[PDB]
Amino acid sequence: SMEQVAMELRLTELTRLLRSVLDQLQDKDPARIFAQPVSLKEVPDYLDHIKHPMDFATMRKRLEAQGYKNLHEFEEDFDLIIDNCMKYNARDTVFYRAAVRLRDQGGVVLRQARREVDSIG
Repeated sequence: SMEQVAMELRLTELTRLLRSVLDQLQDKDPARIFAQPVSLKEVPDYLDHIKHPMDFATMRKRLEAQGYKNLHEFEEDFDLIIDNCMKYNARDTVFYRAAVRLRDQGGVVLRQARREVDSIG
């Protein structure tokens, strides 16, 4: 149908906007601490601590399969990156500190993205 196409164009445009959002969030992680999944070869107990791992490469695969229906689902994944880190790692660690700075800096980007998603519809 023509509606299904219209729908698919909106999703495609949401994916376009979310791709730009993802690039902006990932620039706030210049150390690349959150770039890839925590290695289960290197942290073999990880899944005993963290039940839903997440990282920027994993978000990117979901994004490119247009697997985010709305900004809320995208934010959920970004929040997992931060929140998982802040639980697994202690406060005095470069990892925890990196998460705090990504959260703080990402806030600005996410604030505008929400306005843009509501605005463009």
